[PDB]
Amino acid sequence: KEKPSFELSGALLEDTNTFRGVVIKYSEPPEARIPKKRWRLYPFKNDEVLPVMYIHRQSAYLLGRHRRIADIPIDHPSCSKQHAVFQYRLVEYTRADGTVGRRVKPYIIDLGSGNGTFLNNKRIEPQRYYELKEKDVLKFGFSSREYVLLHESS
Amino acid sequence: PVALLNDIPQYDPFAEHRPPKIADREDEYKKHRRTMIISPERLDPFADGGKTPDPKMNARTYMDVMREQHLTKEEREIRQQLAEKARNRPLSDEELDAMFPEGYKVLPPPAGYVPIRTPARKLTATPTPLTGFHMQTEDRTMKSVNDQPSGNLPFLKPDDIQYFDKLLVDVDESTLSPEEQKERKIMKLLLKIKNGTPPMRKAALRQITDKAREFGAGPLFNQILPLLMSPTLEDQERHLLVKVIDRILYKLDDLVRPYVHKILVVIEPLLIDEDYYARVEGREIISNLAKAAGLATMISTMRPDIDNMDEYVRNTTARAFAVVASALGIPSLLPFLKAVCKSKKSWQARHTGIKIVQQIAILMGCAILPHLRSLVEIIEHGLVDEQQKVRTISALAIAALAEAATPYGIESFDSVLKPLWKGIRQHRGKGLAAFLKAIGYLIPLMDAEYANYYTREVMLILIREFQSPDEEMKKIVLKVVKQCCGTDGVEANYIKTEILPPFFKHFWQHRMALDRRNYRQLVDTTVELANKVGAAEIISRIVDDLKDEAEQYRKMVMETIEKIMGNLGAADIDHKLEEQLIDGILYAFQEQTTEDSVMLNGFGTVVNALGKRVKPYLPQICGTVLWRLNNKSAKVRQQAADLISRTAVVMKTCQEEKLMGHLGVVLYEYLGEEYPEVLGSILGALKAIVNVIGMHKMTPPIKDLLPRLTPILKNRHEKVQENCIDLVGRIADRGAEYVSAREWMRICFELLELLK
Amino acid sequence: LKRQEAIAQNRRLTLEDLEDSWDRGIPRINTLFQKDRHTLAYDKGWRVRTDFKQYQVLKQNPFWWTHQRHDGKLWNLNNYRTDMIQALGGVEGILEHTLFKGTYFPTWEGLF
Amino acid sequence: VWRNTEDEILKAAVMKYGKNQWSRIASLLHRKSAKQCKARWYEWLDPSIKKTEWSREEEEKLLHLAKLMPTQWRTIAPIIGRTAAQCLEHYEFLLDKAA
Amino acid sequence: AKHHPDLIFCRKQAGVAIGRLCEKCDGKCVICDSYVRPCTLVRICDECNYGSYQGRCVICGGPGVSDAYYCKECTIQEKDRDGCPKIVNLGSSKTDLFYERKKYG
Amino acid sequence: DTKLLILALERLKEAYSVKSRLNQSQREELGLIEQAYDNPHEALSRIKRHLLTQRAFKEVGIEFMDLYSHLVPVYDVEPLEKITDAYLDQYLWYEADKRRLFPPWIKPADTE
Amino acid sequence: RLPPEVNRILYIRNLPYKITAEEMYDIFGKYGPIRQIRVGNTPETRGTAYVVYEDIFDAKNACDHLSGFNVCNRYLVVLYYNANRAFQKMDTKKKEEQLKLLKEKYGIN
Amino acid sequence: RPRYSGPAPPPNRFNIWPGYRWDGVDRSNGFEQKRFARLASKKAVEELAYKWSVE
Amino acid sequence: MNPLTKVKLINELNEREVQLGVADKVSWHSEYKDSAWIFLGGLPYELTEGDIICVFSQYGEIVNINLVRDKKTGKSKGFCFLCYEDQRSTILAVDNFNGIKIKGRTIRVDHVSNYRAP
Amino acid sequence: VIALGVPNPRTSNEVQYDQRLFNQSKGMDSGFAGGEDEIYNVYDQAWRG
Amino acid sequence: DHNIADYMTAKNNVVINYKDMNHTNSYGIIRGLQFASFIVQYYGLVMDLLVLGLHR
Amino acid sequence: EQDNRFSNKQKKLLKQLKFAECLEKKVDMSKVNLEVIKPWITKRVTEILGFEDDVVIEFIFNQLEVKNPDSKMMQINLTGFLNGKNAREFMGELWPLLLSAQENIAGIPSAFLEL
Ligand SMILES: [Zn+2]
Ligand SMILES: [Zn+2]
Ligand SMILES: [Zn+2]
Repeated sequence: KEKPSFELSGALLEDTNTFRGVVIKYSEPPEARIPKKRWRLYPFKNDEVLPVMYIHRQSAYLLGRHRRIADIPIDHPSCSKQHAVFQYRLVEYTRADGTVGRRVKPYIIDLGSGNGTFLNNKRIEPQRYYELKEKDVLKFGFSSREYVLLHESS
Repeated sequence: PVALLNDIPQYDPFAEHRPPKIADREDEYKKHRRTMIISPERLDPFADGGKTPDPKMNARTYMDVMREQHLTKEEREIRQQLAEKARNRPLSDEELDAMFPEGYKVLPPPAGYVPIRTPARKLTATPTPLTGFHMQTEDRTMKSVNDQPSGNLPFLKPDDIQYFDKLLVDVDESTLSPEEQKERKIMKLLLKIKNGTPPMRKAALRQITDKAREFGAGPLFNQILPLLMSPTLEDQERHLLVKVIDRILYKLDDLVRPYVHKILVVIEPLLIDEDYYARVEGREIISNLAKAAGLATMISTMRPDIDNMDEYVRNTTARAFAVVASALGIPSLLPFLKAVCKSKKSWQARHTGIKIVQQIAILMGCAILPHLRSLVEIIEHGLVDEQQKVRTISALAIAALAEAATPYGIESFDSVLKPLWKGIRQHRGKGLAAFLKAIGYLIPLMDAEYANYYTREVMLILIREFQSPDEEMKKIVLKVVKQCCGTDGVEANYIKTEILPPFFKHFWQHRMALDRRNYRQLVDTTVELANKVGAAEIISRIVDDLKDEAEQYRKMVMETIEKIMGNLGAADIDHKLEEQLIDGILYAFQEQTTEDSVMLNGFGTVVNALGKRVKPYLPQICGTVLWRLNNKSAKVRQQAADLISRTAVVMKTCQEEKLMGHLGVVLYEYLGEEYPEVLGSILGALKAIVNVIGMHKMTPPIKDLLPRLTPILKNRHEKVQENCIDLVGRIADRGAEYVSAREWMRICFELLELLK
Repeated sequence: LKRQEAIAQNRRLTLEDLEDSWDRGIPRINTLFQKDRHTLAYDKGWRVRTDFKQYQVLKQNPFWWTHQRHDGKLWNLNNYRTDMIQALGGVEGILEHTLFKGTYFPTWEGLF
Repeated sequence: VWRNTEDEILKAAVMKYGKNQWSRIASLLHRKSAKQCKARWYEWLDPSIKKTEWSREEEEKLLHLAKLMPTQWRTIAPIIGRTAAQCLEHYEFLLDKAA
Repeated sequence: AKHHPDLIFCRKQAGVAIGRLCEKCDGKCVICDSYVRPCTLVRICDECNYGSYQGRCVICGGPGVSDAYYCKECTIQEKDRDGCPKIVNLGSSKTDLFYERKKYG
Repeated sequence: DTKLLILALERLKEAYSVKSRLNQSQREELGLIEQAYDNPHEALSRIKRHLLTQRAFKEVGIEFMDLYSHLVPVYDVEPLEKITDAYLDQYLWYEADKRRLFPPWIKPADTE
Repeated sequence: RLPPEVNRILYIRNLPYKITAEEMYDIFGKYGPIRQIRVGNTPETRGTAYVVYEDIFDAKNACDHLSGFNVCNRYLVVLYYNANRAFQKMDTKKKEEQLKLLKEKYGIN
Repeated sequence: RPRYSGPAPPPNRFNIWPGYRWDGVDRSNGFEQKRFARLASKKAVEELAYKWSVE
Repeated sequence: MNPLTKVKLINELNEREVQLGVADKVSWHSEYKDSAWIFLGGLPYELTEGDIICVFSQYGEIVNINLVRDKKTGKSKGFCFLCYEDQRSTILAVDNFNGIKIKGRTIRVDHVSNYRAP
Repeated sequence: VIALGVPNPRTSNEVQYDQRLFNQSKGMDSGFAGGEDEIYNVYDQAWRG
Repeated sequence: DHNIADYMTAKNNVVINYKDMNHTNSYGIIRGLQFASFIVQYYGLVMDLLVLGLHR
Repeated sequence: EQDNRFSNKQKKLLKQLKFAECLEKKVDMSKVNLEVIKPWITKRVTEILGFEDDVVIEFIFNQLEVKNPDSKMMQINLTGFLNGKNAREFMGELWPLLLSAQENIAGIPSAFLEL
C-alpha cells in the first residue's frame, strides 16, 4: 500500500522532454536564438587539428558520448551520456550610448556530467551557464581532445 | 522600417471552396482504414470442378493465411516482450521486393558512395556551409516534358499520378505485344470515369460494363482497388467507383472467388461510416458479392478475420457476416456460428461470434422468429462467462433479439431469464446497464401476471439509477421506463407518485436537448407517460419551460406538447392551464432564430385540438399576426403567414368577419412583396382562407382578386409559381363564373409556359 | 518600440497597447492584422497595376492612387454625418419636415 | 471543337449572309459564339485558305522569316499566305525533324 | 416501377397492414405508375411493415401521409396479387442526386 | 503558386462589382473564374501549358473611353488569355521585386 | 507532427536518361541515409526512380526540400509512395525460422 | 498567497490566474483559442455584410 | 459503449452549443452553478496528486482533491474528483481538458452534481 | 545555476500577439469595387449601431 | 527565361478589332494586357540608363 | 428468394463438382456414437492443416449432428478450408467409416473395433 502524496512524478516531465526513448534533461529557455556572426569550432587532439564545425545554425547543441541524441558525440568514455549543452542566448546589454541592446551569445552549460568540463582548463559549475569568448579552449572530462572557438572575423 | 512589414504576425485559401475528402471526418478509429494493404494473388479452390493441386504456385491458400497470421501475432508478442527487457523499424530486402513493383533495377552506385552512404547519417549536421549574372542558352527539354496525357483525356491530378502514371508516356499498341498490357492501358479509361464530363462518364461506364468479361477480374481489380485505398478519395469519386465495382460484379459472377477478400478489405469501412447512403451502398454490394461467390467461399475466406487482432477488423467483420447471413439465409450459416461462439482458443473469437448474432437481429429483424430458439442457445453460453466484455455484449445481443421478436418467442427465452435476474441484483456499472437493457425489452414479451411481478420488482432498481450521471445509464433507463412503466398492466398513481417527480427533475435538462438521440428518446418516453396517465399532470409539469430561453429547449417542449395532444386530445385542460399554454405558445413563436416547422405545427395542432374553447384569445393571435406581418421580415413575415394558413379553420368558424376581411384585404395588399419566399406563403394563406370562406363572400371579391393574380404567374420562382397556380386552379374550378373570357384566355396563354 | 518591450517581457502584446494606434500611421497600422495579411504579402506593384487598370476596365476610377488593402483606409467620416444631423436640428427637428408623424410609428428608432 | 455539321452550316450561312453579320450566324447553331464563327471562318473554312504541303521554297521563306522576326506569327503568316496555326505548327515540325 | 427496371419488390406474402405513400409521391398507382382511378388498397409484407417502417412511403421511403391504391387496370389484370410491392432496393437515383447535392451545395 | 493564383483571381473578379446586368463574354469569364477557383492545380496546369506552347492567339477588341478632353483606349482580351496573363503578371512582379530589379527611382512605387 | 502519408519511400519523375547512380546517390545523399534506390528499366519505367531513405525524418526533409529541383535543364518531380499493395508472399519458412532463432535466443517463452 | 509568476498565461473568457504550483506548460484542447478567433471573425463578417446592406 | 465515446459525447455537445450559438446563461453548463467538483477519468495508473494538481491548476486554485485508489493495494484506480475554488474555473476545465492525451490515455473531464465526500 | 528537469515550454522570447488582435478584418479586394460610383460607400457603420 | 519572353512578345502581336476594321498590331505595344506594366517599367529603366549613363 | 439475376451456386457447384465414390449410402446419426469418432477427425485434420483449428473441428461436428447429414454439402463446405482434393479424400475416408459404425450393433465403427 501507499498513502496518497502531493509530490511529483516524471509523467509530464518524461513525455514533454522525452526523445527517441532517451529523455533529455535540459530544455531550451525562451531566449533561444540563432546568431548573425557565424561561429566555428576548431577541434584539436594533441596539436593535431581536426575539421571545423559550423555551429551558428541551431540554438542548442548537445555534446556527450551518446551518438543517438547528442549533437556532438565526444567519444571519451569519461564523457557521460548527456553531458553539456552549447546554447545561443539573446542576452541584453547596454549600447555605449546607453540604449539597451541584446546580442545572441554562445553559452555552454553542463548537466552534472561525470568528470567535469574544462573552460580554459578550469572545471566549471554544473547546471549553470558559462559564456564562451573568442579563441577560448574547451576540454570535457579527461578527453585527449581540446577545442578552440572562433567566428568569421575572429 | 519595412522589416516590420516583412515580419508576418502568426497555405492556400481555396479551402473555402474545395470539396471535402473523407480523410477529414475520420477519427483514429477509422484511421486504421488505410493502414491495410493488398495481398498476394489468392488461390481459388473450386478451380476445375475441384482440381487436384499443382504445387509451387505462390497462390495463397487457407493454410498459408493461417500460418502467416500465426507468425504475425506471435512476432508481435515477441516484439512487445523484447521491449520489456529494453512503424519506423527498418526492413529487409525481401521486404523491399514485396514493397516495390517490377521493372526496377537495384543499385549501390559505388562502394565509395555506399561508403559515403555509410558517412551519410554519420555526422550529417556538421558540414562546410552550403550567384551572379549569366546569360542563358536556348534548349528544349522544358518544352519537351509533358505532365498531362495526350488526347481527349481529362486533366490528371498531381496525386493520382503514382496510379495513372503509365498514361503519361506513349507507345504503339502492336509494340505493346503484351496484349494484356494493352488491356491494362485501355483499362486506364478508369481515369475518364473518375474525372470527366457526364458524357465521358456514361460512355466509359457502358464500355466497361460490356467489355467486363472480356477484360477479366485480375486486371480490373488490380487496377481498381489501389484507387479506393487512396487517402485523398473525395465523395463523388468513391461512390462512382462503387457504382462500377457493382456493375462489373453483376457481370463477373464467379470469377470473383479469388478476389473476395480483397473486395471486403476495401468495402468494409462503408459499413461503419456516418454517411447514410454510403452504409446502404456498401451493405448492398456485400450482399451481392455474397450471393455471387458461393457461401463456402465467404466462410472459408473471412474466418481468419474473426481472430484477427485489431478490433477495427473484428468489428467490421461481424457487421459483414450479418449481411451475408441475410443474403444466404440463416439456417445455412448457423453451424459455422455455433462453432465460432464455442471456440476455445481465445475469447475474442467468442466475442465476435456474439457480435455477429447481435448484428443479425438488428439488421433482419422479424425474419428471425423461426430460428429464435437456435440463436438463443448459441448465444446464452456467454451470459454467465467470467470474462466481462463477453457478458456485456451477450446481454446486448439478447436485448436485440427481443426487440426484433416482439410479442412472441418468450418460451424460447425462458431458459435464459434467471442468469439475467441473477446478474441484475449484484452487478455494478457496465454490466448493470446491459442487463437492464435486456430485461427492459423482455418485459412486454411477458404475460400480464408473470410480467407484473417481474415489473414491480425491476422498477425498484430502476428508481435507484435516475440520478446516475453515466450517459448510457441514462439512455437505457429512458427506453426501459418507456416500456415497463408504459405497460398495460400497471397503475396510475404508482407512476404518478414514485416515478414522475424524479423523472422530470433529472431528465429535463438542457444538456439532453443539445444531444440528438436523447432528444427523440425523451420525447417518446414523455409521450408514453402521457398515454398512460392523461395529459393534465404531464403538461402542467412542462408548460412553463415554453417560456425558457434556450431555444432547442423550447423546441423540445412544444414538440412534446404537440404529440401529446395529438394522441390525447384537449378534453382535459382547465382554464388557467390553457392560459399558460397559449401564452407560452405565443412567446415561443415570438422567437424563431431558425425557420422551424416544429413550432408552427405545434401551434396549429394545439389549436385544432383545443377546438372552439380558444375563442377568447383571438385578437392577440391577430395582434401577433399583424405586428409580425409588418416587422423587418425575412423569416417572420412568411412565418406569420404560414401560421395564418394553418389557423384559418378556427379563425373563420369563430366568426371574425372584421378580422376575416382584414386578413383578406391585408394580404391582398402585400401581393407586391419582392421576396418570393414570403409572397408564396401569402398566397398559401389566401388559399387557406378561401377554402373555408366560400367564393361569393370574400372581401377581395374574386372578380377583383383574379386580375391581381394573373401577373404573378410570370414569377419563375418555384414557391410562388406553385402556390399561385394552385390557388388559381381552386378558383377556376369552384368560383369560375365571376371571370371573363378575356381573363381566361389570357391565363390560357399564360399557363402554356408554366410547364418548364 | 512596443515590439521590443513585449519581447523584453516575453509577453504577447494585446489590443489595449494598440487601441490608440489602431488607425493612425500611413499604412494604417491595423493593416498588419487583417485576415488575409499572408497572401497580400505576395502582391507587388499593386499601385502600378491600379494605374494601368484604366486601359482595361472601362469606367473611370477616382481612387487610382490607393488600395483599401495594403494601405488601410486613409479617411474616416463618421463625425461628418453626426455633425450634419446636429446642425440640421436634431432628429426631431428633421422629422418635422416629413411624413413621419403621419404614419405614427410611436417612435422613430425603428426607422429601418 | 468543331464538327462537320456545324462546319457545313457555317459554309452555307456565310455564302448567304455575307461576311459582316456574325450575330445572326452564330444565333443559328447552338453552343457556338459569333467570335468563334468569325475566327473559324477566317482561320480554316474560308476558301482562300490554301491547303497543301509546303514547297521547299515555302519552307525556305518560313524558316528565314521566323529567324528574322522572332515569334511574330500573325506578322509572318500573311507573308507566306498561310494561317498563324499552319505557320506555327509546321515550323515546329521542321524544327523537330531537324532535332 | 415501370420506369427504372433496376428496381425490386419484396414479393413475399401480403398481410393486413395497409400501405402508405409520401406526400411527395402520393396520388399514383404503385405499379402501372399512372395517376388515375384508384380502386383497391395495397397490403404489405409483415417484415416490410416491421420496425421503424411503420407508416413509410413504399416508394420514396419517407413519411406516411395517405393510403396507397391500385389502378383499375392493375386490378383488372390482377397484378394486385403479388404480395408486398415494397421496394427493397433504394435505387441509384436517390443516391446520385444526393451525392451531387452534397458536392454542389 | 496558389498564393499568386488567388491574388490574380481576386483582381479579375473585382471588375464585376455591381453585377446587375451582364454580357456573354463577361458571364463566360465569371464561370471561368469560378471553375479555376474550384480546381487550382487544373488551372495551373493549363496556365503553364500556355506559357509553354501557344504563340498565336485570338484577337482583342478595342474601344475608346471618353474623358471629354482626350480619349483613352480600352481593350478587351479573351477570358482564358486574361487569366493566364494575370497570373504571369503577379509572378513577374513578385520575383522582380524580390530580386531588386527596378532600382529605387522608378517611382510609382508600392510604399508611398 | 507528421502527416501520416509521409514515408521513407519516395517516387521521382523527370529523370535524365542514363544519369549516374553516383550522381543520384549524391543528390539524395545530402538529405539522409539511403536504404536503397531503384530505377525503372523498361521504356515506361526508364526515367523514374523509387528511392528509400532509412529514416522518415530525412524522408520528409528531402521530399519537402528538393521538390522541384532543376537537374539537367529540367525540374524534378518528387512524391510520397503509397505502398498500398504487395507482390509476393511473406515466406513463412524464413520468417518462422528467424523467429525461432529470436525466441530461443532470448529465452522468452 | 503563492501566486503564479512564470512567463505567460494564455487568455480566457474570465482571465483568471493559474494556480500556485501550475506546472507551467500549456496543455489545452485549444478550444479556447478556437472560440476567441471565431468570436472576432463573427464581428468581422457582421461589418462586411453591413457594408453590402447599404449598397 | 466504451468511454472514449463518452469523450466524443461531451466534445460534440460543446461544438453543437457553439453551432447553435446559444447564449451562455442557457449553456448546458448552467445547470451546475452549485458545484466546484469536476470528475476526471481515464487517468493513467501512475499519476499522483502532485502531477494532477500541477497540471490542472492551469485555470485556478484547487480547494480539494480526492483520487480514488484501491485501498488494499493502494494503487490508483485511474479516476478522481477535484474541487476548484470557483465554478467558472470548472467551466473552463470542462471545456479545455476534455480529451487531452496524457501518457497516451485520453482523459475525460466533467462536472459533478452531488459530489460524495468519502 | 539553473534547475533542470522541468517540463519544457516550447516558447520563444520573441514577441507574440494575442488572438484578439488578429482576424479583426477580412477581405482581399479594395473596398472601392473597381471605382464603382453608384453604390453608397461613404461611411462604414450604422448611425445607430 | 526565353519561354516567358517569347510569350510576352508574341502576345503583343494580335489582330485589333473594331466593328468592321482590323489589323495586326505589329509595331507598338498593347497597353491593355495584364503585364503591360512590367514591360513598360522595364523599357523605362532602359531609357533611364540612356539618360543618366551607367556611371551616375 | 428475392432476385432471379444471380445463380444459385449450390446447384451450380453440385453440378460441376468432382465427388467421391461412396457418398450415396444414406446415413443417420441416431444409429451412431460420436465421441468415439471425434478424436479420429481431430488428429486427421490437425495433420492435414498442420495445426489446430477449433472452428473447423466444431464445424464438421455441427455438420454431423442432424438426423441426416448431407455428404455432398459437407464436401463442398469443406472444400474451402481443405485443399479441395483433400476434401474429396477426407470424405472418401469418413463416409464409409460412418457406414461401418452404422452397420455395427453398438454404433461403433469397425476399424475402431479392431482398434
Ligand atoms: Zn397500376
Ligand atoms: Zn414486404
Ligand atoms: Zn414517396
